[PDB]
This record gives sequence, structure tokens and C-alpha cells, in this order.
Amino acid sequence: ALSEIETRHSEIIKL
Amino acid sequence: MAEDADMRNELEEMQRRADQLADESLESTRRMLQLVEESKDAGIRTLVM
Amino acid sequence: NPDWNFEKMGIGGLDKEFSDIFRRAFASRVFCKHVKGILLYGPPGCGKTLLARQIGKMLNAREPKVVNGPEILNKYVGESEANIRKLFADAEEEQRRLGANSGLHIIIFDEIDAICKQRGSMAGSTGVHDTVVNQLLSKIDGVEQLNNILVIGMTNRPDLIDEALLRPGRLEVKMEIGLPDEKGRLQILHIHTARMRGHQLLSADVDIKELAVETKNFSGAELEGLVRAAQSTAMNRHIIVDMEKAESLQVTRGDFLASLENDIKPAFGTNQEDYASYIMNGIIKWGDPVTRVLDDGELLVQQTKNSDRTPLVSVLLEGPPHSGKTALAAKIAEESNFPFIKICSPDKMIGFSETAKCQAMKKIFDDAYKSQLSCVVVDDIERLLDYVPIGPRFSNLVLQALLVLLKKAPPQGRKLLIIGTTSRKDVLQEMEMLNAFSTTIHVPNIATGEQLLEALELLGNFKDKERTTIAQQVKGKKVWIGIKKLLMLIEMSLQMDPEYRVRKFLALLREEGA
Amino acid sequence: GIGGLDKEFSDIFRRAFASRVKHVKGILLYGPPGCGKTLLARQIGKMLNAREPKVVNGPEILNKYVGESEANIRKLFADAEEEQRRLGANSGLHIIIFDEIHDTVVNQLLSKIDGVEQLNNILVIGMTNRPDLIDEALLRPGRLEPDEKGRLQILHIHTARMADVDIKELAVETKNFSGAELEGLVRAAQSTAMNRHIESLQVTRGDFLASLENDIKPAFGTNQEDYASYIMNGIIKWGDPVTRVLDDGELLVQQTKNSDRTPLVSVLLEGPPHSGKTALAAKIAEESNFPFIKICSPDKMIGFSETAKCQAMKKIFDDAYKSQLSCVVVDDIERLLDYVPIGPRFSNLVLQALLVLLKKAPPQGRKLLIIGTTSRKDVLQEMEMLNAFSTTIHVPNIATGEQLLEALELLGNFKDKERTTIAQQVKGKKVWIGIKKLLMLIEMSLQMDPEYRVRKFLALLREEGA
Amino acid sequence: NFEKMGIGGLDKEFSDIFRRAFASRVFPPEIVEQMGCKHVKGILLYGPPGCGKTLLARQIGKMLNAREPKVVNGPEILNKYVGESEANIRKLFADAEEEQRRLGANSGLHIIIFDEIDAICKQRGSMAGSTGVHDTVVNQLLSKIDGVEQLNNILVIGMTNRPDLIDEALLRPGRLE
Amino acid sequence: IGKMLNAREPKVVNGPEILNKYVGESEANIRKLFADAEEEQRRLGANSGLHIIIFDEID
Amino acid sequence: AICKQRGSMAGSTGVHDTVVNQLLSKIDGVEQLNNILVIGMTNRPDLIDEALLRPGRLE
Amino acid sequence: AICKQRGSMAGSTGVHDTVVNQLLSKIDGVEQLNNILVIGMTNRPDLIDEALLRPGRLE
Amino acid sequence: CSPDKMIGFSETAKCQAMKKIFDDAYKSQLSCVVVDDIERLLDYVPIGPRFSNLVLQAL
Ligand SMILES: Nc1ncnc2c1ncn2[C@@H]1O[C@H](COP(=O)(O)OP(=O)(O)OP(=O)(O)O)[C@@H](O)[C@H]1O
Ligand SMILES: Nc1ncnc2c1ncn2[C@@H]1O[C@H](COP(=O)(O)OP(=O)(O)OP(=O)(O)O)[C@@H](O)[C@H]1O
Ligand SMILES: Nc1ncnc2c1ncn2[C@@H]1O[C@H](COP(=O)(O)OP(=O)(O)OP(=O)(O)O)[C@@H](O)[C@H]1O
Ligand SMILES: Nc1ncnc2c1ncn2[C@@H]1O[C@H](COP(=O)(O)OP(=O)(O)O)[C@@H](O)[C@H]1O
Repeated sequence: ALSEIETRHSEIIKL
Repeated sequence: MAEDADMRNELEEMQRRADQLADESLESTRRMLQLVEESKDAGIRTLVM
Repeated sequence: NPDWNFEKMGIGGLDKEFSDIFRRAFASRVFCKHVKGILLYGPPGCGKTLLARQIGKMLNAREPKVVNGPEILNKYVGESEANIRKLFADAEEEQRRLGANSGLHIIIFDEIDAICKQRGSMAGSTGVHDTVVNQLLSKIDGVEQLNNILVIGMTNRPDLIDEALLRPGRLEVKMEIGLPDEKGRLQILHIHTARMRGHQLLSADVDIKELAVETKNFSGAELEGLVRAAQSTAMNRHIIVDMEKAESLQVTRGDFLASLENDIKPAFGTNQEDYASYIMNGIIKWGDPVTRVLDDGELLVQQTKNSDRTPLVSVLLEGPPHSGKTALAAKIAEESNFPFIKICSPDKMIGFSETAKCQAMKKIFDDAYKSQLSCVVVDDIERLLDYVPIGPRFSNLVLQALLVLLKKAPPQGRKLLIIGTTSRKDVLQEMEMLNAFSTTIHVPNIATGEQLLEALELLGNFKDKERTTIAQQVKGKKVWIGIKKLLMLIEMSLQMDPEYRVRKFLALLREEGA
Repeated sequence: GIGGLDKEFSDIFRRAFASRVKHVKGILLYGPPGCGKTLLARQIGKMLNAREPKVVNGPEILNKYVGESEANIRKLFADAEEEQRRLGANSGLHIIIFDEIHDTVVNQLLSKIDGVEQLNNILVIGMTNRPDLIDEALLRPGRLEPDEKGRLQILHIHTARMADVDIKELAVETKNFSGAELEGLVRAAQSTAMNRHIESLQVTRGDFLASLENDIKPAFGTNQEDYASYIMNGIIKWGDPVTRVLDDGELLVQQTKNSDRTPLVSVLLEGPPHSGKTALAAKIAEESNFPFIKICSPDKMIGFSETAKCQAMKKIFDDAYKSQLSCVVVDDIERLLDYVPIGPRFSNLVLQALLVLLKKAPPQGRKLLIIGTTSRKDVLQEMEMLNAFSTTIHVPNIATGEQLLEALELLGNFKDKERTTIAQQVKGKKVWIGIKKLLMLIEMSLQMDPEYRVRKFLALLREEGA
Repeated sequence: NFEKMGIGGLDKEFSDIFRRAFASRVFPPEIVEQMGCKHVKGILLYGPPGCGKTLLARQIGKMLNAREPKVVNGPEILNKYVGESEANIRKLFADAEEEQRRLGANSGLHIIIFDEIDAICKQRGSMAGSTGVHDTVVNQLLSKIDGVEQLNNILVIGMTNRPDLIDEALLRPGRLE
Repeated sequence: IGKMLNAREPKVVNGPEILNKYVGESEANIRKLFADAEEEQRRLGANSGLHIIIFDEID
Repeated sequence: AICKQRGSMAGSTGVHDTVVNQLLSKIDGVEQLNNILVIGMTNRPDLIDEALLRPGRLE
Repeated sequence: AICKQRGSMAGSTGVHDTVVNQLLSKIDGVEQLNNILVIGMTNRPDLIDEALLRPGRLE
Repeated sequence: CSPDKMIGFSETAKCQAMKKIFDDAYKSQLSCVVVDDIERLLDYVPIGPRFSNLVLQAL
């Protein structure tokens, strides 16, 4: 889930 | 028989590593351990003052 | 689909097959289900690459995708299957999205050998995705039939893949390019020599038309490679210390000397036939009997050439030892100059199980059956089937794997012959195989001094003085001698001195003839 | 609705259905390919139930089995058990058929059919052309205790879909192909005449031109026949002995047909060498037309171990048994035995096999006429194989010039004029000749110049001692 | 500088090799411009051990060409992951194909040296003991060398004790003369 | 000699140690041996501290 | 069963004779490893290779 | 099949002679277990090795 | 040891059963052994007289 790995990175940097 | 076969086989690497950088996400969640404590540590003692 | 015009000469391999596939492949799609794929094999490749590049040069008006080998594969599970859907999605999208059924998009997948195992059973225990045929297979025909695009294949060794996946409907079509025929190879060098021969400098006295035939079984790049070396040789002469200097000289001519030199040394065909070990010195006529043998031999050959009533001619020639039996068979064989002839000899079946020794002989007769006609030679029968009289012992399997094959007829409409030779007829009688041989020849040994002197004249070993010295005493033995030994013992006596031949020669000869 | 195949059909239904009408888990049928398998599977299922839902399973039965394609193999069975558990009061039957049949699926399939939970009252039938590929467990008692009119339908689906080919040639010439793979050339039928570098040439008539087999010849048809080659030249009746031998042999093939207490009949015919008796036996075998014919010839198994050679004769000979009745031939048995005179030596296992064959009876009813060819009998007299044989036959060589001239007259080698010259002596020399060597000699004589044809012919006919 | 240094033997063989495979290198460019003749892709030399081949195979390409040789030791390419094998060969030709694309006529002539090739390359249709398709790196090789993309201005030399076990499909001329 | 006569610690393979289930890593262990003396020669040139290898039951 | 003679006897190179080489290389190898005793038991002793039974590996 | 009676000499040890060794070593081996019962079944009582069925192993 | 039970073995497989029991007999202080019906044990025929020589030699 590279969509969700990249979001696990990116959205949580936004967090 | 009178048979000896000694053999080898090969690997299929698992996914989820588009680029190594992904572990930087851990460097993020380090930081939101870093950027959380001083908020309360000054919050409650800011209530003290 | 085909946007532009083309010229066929480029492959120069054959135009029959290019037309045939052109007929079958493109007829549906230019001007029924259309052709979705092809594959093809030649054993050394011999121009596969040129063929694929050239039709790709012609048809697409775009670049098709190329694969180097397994490179689809990758460690990441499924991404190996992502790599194929990468290119197939374009064609699929275009077909249903664009809807014009424009099929310029085609691919060269080379070496199907590597990517696919027939069911995956080959190479035993493998990863589930170590071999994926199922994905690209299902991709092309599985969900629904796709007629808008063409896949191509190259395999130098098709047999690995052939059984499972080539069942009709995935690919029913399969093609093979064979090595050039004599004129085929003629136009091969012609195209390669086009660029040279289009320049006046090169190839005086070229004589390509005998160069082709000087190549019996050669194919492809070696012919090209002859030219590589042939230039390299003419390029060598001027290359001259540390610095090897070639001063500017535009005078260089590839002469036949370059091709002639670089004919033998640098390049070797896959299959070749030679008579050299069998023929040291040729044959010299030592009288009428040699010509008699060749006379009724050529009679026999014309018989088997014209006549269809007796597809086989069972013949042998027998004589005493060292009488020039084997070479003679070779020469008559050449004078027939049938398209296929093989020399069987125990020399090449040496130290083999007799079963292996017959299973090497069944092979060649089947290979000869494949031709419309052929002439096979079998020499030293007694040595092939290992007869020894001390007490009779031999290999029986060889006997009958020789014998019945004499009696059979190859498939109707093609005819053949055999010929055999041996040092004795007697055991052959008692062993009941000469009955099977229809005709028989007696090759004699030298019986008389006069014709001996005549044979010596052909050799011209002895000068007239000593020939006359011989002529007095030599007559009256009425010798039982065979010639091969003759050749030997002359040389045995020459080495004593040129002065003293006689004390060695004649006293050595009296041992023979009882 | 299946033409023929009624006794096998007759027995099969009662045993499975009688129990339905411990219950059988499944019945498995093995048939040769082209047996109309699909119709039979449909027919049997339809007969079993009025409206039991027909379920069709795709050909690729096995998969990797590690979490993908195991549940689905499990699921199709799983659906059937759901009804089965729900309805316990009375018998409930669901039919699932898998047409044309890794690790886990073998074990998994066996477990579903037979379990700790019985799972009975359901049946699954597999029909396959080949037995060996399928799993061993099914065979043991317990868990599983061309059709050229059809090819005309292959035409009237594929060919009718699109100045023509004949109606019937491409239905009776099936021996080399089958219609299920025949889809390349018919599609090429356009391509055939289309490739003339051809805006449009006038439209076609569906034209058929060498679209019959040759565009894509590779195919599977198991023709398995090469009878004609042994007789390259048809046998000519040159003499009373010929008609004698032939009529005396065919009275045997005839009396067998009505025979009792001789299902086998053994005859050995023998003549000297280079007298054709190999085509002759093939001729008489042709003469009496049988369901099945087969030919044991040294030519095929040349250079094989003895235990392979005998095995080959069994392998053909049990096929001949499985026919209702057939004759077979075995030639050149001096070679089949690997005989040589110089010292006696031969293959013994083949000998003993053959000899026991000649008196081994076929199982209940069926009968055969075996013939064998012999250059030399006396060898066989010493090998004590002859008594097992019966009614042996001497075929002679040519004794006389009358028979000779009449023979080549039947052939027509010589013009009558030149034939005069050799005719000048009819008795003057006397002959031992067999037909094969003679026919071989006439060719070389003719090859030589017309002056010397008969001149050399006579010389060589005398060279072999008249 | 070659200056006839280091080999010490087999002047015949050296002459034949030099004229055969460096003629394309040594000539002045115009002459072949009249021809259509490419560079040879590669060569192969073998013989009994201790016979002097690795000496020359150093000197050729070490001294003779202006370039740094690329060595591969025999199995060193091989690794377990299915695509890393081939993905290590393309590492070898990437420089020479990309500068080929850029500069067509001439290039720095990146040379590879195989060594003890018999282990790494043998005939495709032998799986005995391997029970793997991974004998088929060779397919990548010969589909890489001439491939669909023909590449000139690359040279490659093979070395083996055993000449007879190689698939001759990559021994045909143009790949190895 | 290897360990007491001269100054190095020798890397020793005991019989087969090398062999491995995966292709190429067995062979790779070979160069894991040589690559501590290889660079050493590379960056001291000719003069160098000696490296030693003891095979055993090499047959 | 483990070790029978390794001299290209008992079929093709014994039965994976690499093993016994490793073993007798291991116990008497370049390190002494003086601190262990191995028990072994057979009903057919003669099979075993003389390389292993000699004094100091097993006396 | 597996328990055919092995015989002792350098050659012709056998094809399956190494399965039985583990079997019997499980039965009567080191660290005995009393937690077990095992039933052999055959139609060939004379081919079974005589030690496989000696008392204590199969009594 | 009788032929009764050793029917069908090939020559060497007879020899090894002999040598087996005799090597069992070399492990007891006093051993009385029997060989019955020798002439069938080493197969004897007057006709074209033939027998198994290695059996004899072993014996
Ligand atoms: N017809 C001939 N006239 C003259 N010389 C001949 C003739 N045939 C062969 N020779 C010479 O004899 C030599 C070969 O003899 P050949 O090979 O037939 O012996 P061979 O067949 O081995 O005899 P054997 O089969 O008894 O061993 C050749 O060197 C050839 O020059
Ligand atoms: N009426 C006839 N009588 C005999 N032979 C004939 C007759 N008509 C034709 N033939 C020919 O006789 C040939 C006999 O070949 P066949 O295989 O019988 O050899 P053969 O006689 O069995 O040889 P052998 O008996 O020595 O084994 C055939 O090629 C056939 O054309
Ligand atoms: N012809 C030669 N001239 C000079 N030195 C040589 C020669 N042959 C061998 N040597 C010596 O041997 C070395 C070369 O080894 P060599 O070429 O024999 O290996 P090789 O033949 O490749 O062995 P293998 O073929 O088994 O790999 C040189 O460095 C030198 O020490
Ligand atoms: N006219 C020609 N016909 C056939 N082959 C040719 C011709 N001209 C050159 N060749 C050579 O044939 C080679 C292509 O062979 P290919 O089919 O790739 O062999 P492989 O399948 O073994 O790789 C090219 O490298 C080229 O040099």
C-alpha cells in the first residue's frame, strides 16, 4: 500500500 | 535410486519500500514525541505561575 | 495497420518463407480472427534480429517494445507482472478507448525460452512466481480474445517451450528459418558485399559463385565473418616498434586471397564431411579391373537412379586385405554425387556398447531416409560387428540392426542405396548375410608383375634404370599382393638409401606371395 | 442419445443409480479422446434429476494452494454441504462435474469427498482421456470405486459461420487432424488466394482453395496405419500353387469365423529366401476384411533389448485381444529370434514368449488367425516350436520356365520378340529361383544396352545356378 | 605504448588477434566509412591452465586501449534475487550504450572481461543440479549484446579451461568471432 | 606456522563452511575471505603484512 | 549411516562424503578444541573410514 | 519396504539404508520415552531386520 | 541355513546371508552350524554343468 505508506508518511507529518 | 540431489532456490523480496525515505516517517513520529512534552510541561506550570 | 511500403532484400535468407508468413500473417489484417502473435526458431539465430528489426522498421511507424531477456522479472512480488501490463495496457486502452482497431503497436519478446517453463514443471521445485506464464497468457487471450496487436518470438532452442504453450489459440502458428541454400547464401554475401561492391575499390576477381558452394553447410554470420576477417587481413598488410603505423592508404582491395585465407582458418561450420583420412593418395588406375569395377558400379548407380521398381540395391565389394577397398567406395560415392551420403565406420562407433553401436547406425539411415535418395557406405563390416575366428564371437545385435535394414523399403516414392565392404566373403556366407546382398564384386589383389610396373609408373617412384633392373627378376612370382601394403613397403625401402633399394626391397617383397 | 456404447452405458447407470433410487461417493469413467465426453456427462446428469442445477467447472483444476485458489476449490464443494446439512430428513443429491481433470489440492480434494464428517449424498464425476496423470487415491475402492458427424457439426458451426470445397471430404479425412484444433486454415481461406499483393478486387465467394488441410498441417489424429508399403508391387497369380496357397489360407480365415474350439489357429508358411511371402500374407490378411489388423515386423524394434521386444509384441497383441476378433502377422522370425547358424545362438525369451502365445487362448469368445514367415523350417524343427504350429505351408520357388514366362508376361517386362530369345530354352536349364531375386535381376538386365539385356540376363540367371 | 612487452610468447597468436579484432580500431575513419563494417563485439580464447592467457588478457585492454578495464570474476554477478543477476550485467553495458546513444561513431570503448566463463555460462537446456531457470542469465547476455540495439565500440574477451560446455549460440560470429 | 610463526591472524575455513542454500552466497564467502588482504595490498602496495589462508580437507 | 568410506566408493562419491570431511576437520581442526568427548555407536563398524578412527580423533 | 534387512559391507550398503537408522534410534534411543506405542504391519516377517524387532524395540 | 527360505535371491544375496550368519557364529564360544542340501544351495545341474562359483568360493 504505497498510497498508504506515502500517506502514513505525509499525512502524519502534517499531523 | 542411488540418487543425490542437492539444490538451491531463490527469493522474492517483499514490497512496501518504494524508497528508503519511508522510515523518515519514524523521524516524524520521533518529532511528535519531541514536540509534545514541552506543551504540557509548560502548560501545567504555566497554570502554576 | 501497415502504414508504409518496404523492400524484401534485407533479410536475404529466403523470400519463400517471408512471403509465406506474409501471406498467412498479414492477410487477415491488411486489405475471421486476426493474427495476434508469432514465434519462430533457427538454430544459430542466423538473422533473427535483422528480420524482427526490419519488419519493425516497416510496419509500425513507431518503435515497438523490446525485451532483453527475463528483465520483466524483479524481486518485488507482482511488479514483475506490472512490467508486462505496462505495455499491454496501451494496446488494450487504444482498442476499447480509441476504437479504430489501429494495430501498429506490436512487440518483440525475444527468448521465450527463458521467461517460460512449459507448465513450470521444468526446473523442478521453483517459486510460485519464479515462472509466470499464466499472467501474460491470461492477459492476452484469457479475459477476452484480442485481435488488434501482434506479438513476436525468438527461440534458438524451441523444444523447451514447445509442448505446453504452443497449443492452438495461444499460438497455433510456429515457423522455422533454416540455414541458407547455395543461392540463398549467394544473396547473403551479395547484400553484405553490396556496400563494398558499390565501391570500385573492393572485390576484384571476387568469384562469389564458387565461394558459396565452397561452403557446404555454413550459415549466416560466418559468411559475414569471413568478410570481417577478409577485410581484417587486407587491413593487416599495411598496419606496420610500439606504434604499429598504418599510413593513410585508400588502396586496399579485398582479393580472393583474403577470403581464401580466411576461408579455412578463422571459421568452422557446424557440420562438415571429408574424405581425407579415407583417401591418402587417391586411386591410380593399375589396369582394367579398377575401371571394370567403376563401370558396373556406375551402371548400378544409374539403375538405382532411374528405376523405381527396386528402391534398394543390395551390393558389396569384397577383396583380400590392403587392396584399396574403402577409398574406392568413397570415390564411386562421390561420382554419384547424390545429395546425401554418409560414411559409417566403426572408427566413430569405437568402444561403444553394441546397442549404442546400432543406435548410431539407425540414426544415419533415418537421416538418409529423409532425403529423396542417398548412398551410404559401411566399411570393415567384420570390424564393425567384431568378428574373431579364434572361436566365433561377435555382436549379434549389430548383425541384425545391419541386416534387416538392408531388406526394408523407406517410405514409398523415395529410393536409396547402401554399399558395404569387407576383407572376407566366407564367414559372410556361413553367417547368412550375403544372400541378402543381391550382387557381389570381387576386387582382386595385384596378380602380376607387368601391371605392377605399370602402377609404379603412375607413382613414378622408380626411375627407368632400376625399373629395368626389376623387370628381369620381378616376373615369375605371380604375386598375391594388395596395393596398400605396396605403397607401404616401397617407402620402407626408399629410406635405406637411394643407392641401395634392392637388397631391402626385393628381399622384403619375397615375404609376400608365399 | 449416444450412438453405440450401450453395454458399458447399460451397466454403469444401474449400480450408481440403484443405490440412490453406503451410497457411492463418485463414479469415474475413462474413455479414449473423441468419445463425445461432454454429451455423456450432460446426459447422465439430466437422467439423475429433473432440475438438479447443472454446474460446470473449468479445466485448470490445480493452483498454487497457499491461500489463493484453495478456498474456491473448497467453496464449490462447500456450497453443496450447506444444503446437505440443512436437509436431514430425506436424501438430497447435488451433481457437480469437473471436465477434463498442487500438494494441498490432492489432499484437500480427497478430504472433502470423504471426511470425518461423511459428506455423502453427493457425487462428483471426472471423465478423462488419460488415466496416469490423475491421482492414485481415486482408483482404490472406496472414495471412487473423431465422431465425423460431430465433425460435420464442427463444419456447420465454424465453416457455416462465414465455389466451395466438397460437402463431405473434410468430414471423412479426419485421420490426421481434429476439428477442435482446425481453426487456422479455415481462417486463412481468405489468405489462400488473397495474397496476390492486392481500392478492392471484387468481393469473394467464400472461396475454398487448398484450405483443406495443408495451411496448418500439425495436428493430433493418431492414424497409426502404414499397411500398403509391405506390398510395393501387387502379387501376380503366376501359378496354380499361388491360388492353392491363397485359397488354402483363406479357408482357414473363413472357418475360424464360424469356428468353435479353435479361437486361435496357428499356421506357418515357409519358403526359401527371396520368394515373396511377406506381401502375400499381407495380401491374404487384406483379403479377409477384419475390424482390426496389426503387423509385427522386425523393422520397427530393431536394435532393442529382448525384454523390450517381447514387451512390444505383448503391447500390440493385447490390443488385438481387446478387439472382438483380429488376425495378426509376425514376419521374419529367424530375425525376430536373433538367429544365426554359425554357432546356435538366439534370443530365448522372445522364443518362449512367442511359443506360449501360439497356444494361449483368448479370454471368452474371441478368435484369431496367426501366420508366420520362415525362410528355413528345419531350425524350427529342432527348436521344438513346430508342433505348436498347425497346417504348415510350403510355398515353392519357380521350378519351370513355363511359370517364368507366364510370370513376366503378367508383369510385361519384355516385348514378345526379345522374349523369344530367352524362350528358346524352356527346359534347357532348370530353375530354383524365387520371385524377389528375379524381379531384382530383370532391372539391371534392362539397365544394360538392348543388345545385351537378355544376354546378361541369361548369364546371371545361370550365375545363380539356373 | 605497446612496445612488445610482457607476453613473452605466442607472437603468432598475438598477431592474428591484433589484425583480426583491432583492424577496426586502428584504421583511419574514412576507409570503413566506405565500408559498412562494424566493430567486432568480442572474442574468446582458451587453452590448458598455466599456459599464459591471463597475462595477455590483462595486457590487451590494460595497455592497448585508452580505457579502464572492467573485470568480472566468474560467479560474482550471481545473487539470489531473480532480477539482480541481469540487473548486474546491464550495469556493465550501461555506460557503453548510453554513450553510444549520445556519440554514435566513436566512444571510450568500455571493455568487459569475463573469466572462467564455464561456470557462469553453460547451455540453457541443462538444469541438472541447479533445478533453476537461473542458468539463463545467458539469455539476457546474448539478447543484450547485439540485441535489438546493436552496439559498436564495445569489446569483450572470454577465458576458459573448458571450451566445450558453452552454448554456441553466443559463439556465433559477431558475438564472438 | 600460521598462528605462531608469523604475525597475522589467519582466516581459516574448516572443511566446508562455505556452502549455502542460496546460489552465489557460498561462493561469495570466498571473497569475504580475500577482501581483507586485497584492499590491504591496494593501499600498502608491495610491502604488506602477510595474510594467510588455511583450507582443510579441501578435496 | 552418516559416514561410510569416502574414497569414491559406495556409489557416486560415497553418500555425500563432504559431511565426514567437515566432521573430522571440525574435531581435529586448526583449533585444538581439547575439551570434548564424542560418543559413537554402530552395529557394523568396519564401514567407517580410517580417516576418522585413527588415534586422536577417536583412538 | 523401508525396513528391509540391511547388510554390512563397504559396497552395496543399499538405497534406503538410512531411514531405518533414525527409526530405531527414535525407538530405543537416548533420552528414552515411555509415552509411546507403535504398531508395525507387514506381510513379510522374514525380511524385517532382526534388530528392529529385538526385545525393547519391538518386543 | 536352508535354501527353503532364501529362495530367489541372487548369488551375492545368498553369499551375504551366509556370511551374516557365520559372523553371528564368530560371536559365540561354540557354534554348530548347518548347511543342508548343499548341491541346491550352490545350484548344481549335471547338464551343461553350471553353478554359482562365488557361492562356492565364499563357502
Ligand atoms: N583402385 C585403386 N587403385 C590404386 N590405388 C588405390 C585404389 N584404391 C585405393 N588405393 C590406394 O589404397 C589406399 C587405401 O586402401 P583401403 O583403405 O581400401 O584399404 P582397406 O579398405 O583398409 O583394406 P581393409 O579393408 O582390408 O583393411 C589409398 O592410399 C589409395 O591411394
Ligand atoms: N506373386 C508373387 N510371388 C512372390 N513375390 C512377389 C509376388 N508379387 C510380388 N512379389 C514381390 O516379392 C517381394 C517379396 O518381399 P518379402 O518382404 O516377401 O521378401 P521375402 O521373400 O520375405 O524375403 P525372405 O523370404 O528372404 O525373408 C515383394 O517386394 C513383392 O513386390
Ligand atoms: N606465456 C607466458 N609468458 C609469460 N609468463 C607466463 C606465461 N604463461 C604463464 N606465465 C606465468 O603464469 C601467469 C599466467 O597464468 P596463466 O595465463 O597460465 O593462467 P591461465 O592460463 O588463465 O590459467 P587458467 O587458464 O586455468 O585460468 C603469468 O603471470 C606468469 O607468472
Ligand atoms: N543477411 C543475413 N542473414 C542472416 N544473418 C545475418 C545476415 N547479415 C548479418 N547477419 C548476422 O546474423 C546475426 C543475427 O543472428 P541472431 O538471429 O541474433 O542469432 P542468435 O539468435 O544466436 O542471437 C547478426 O548479428 C548479423 O551480424
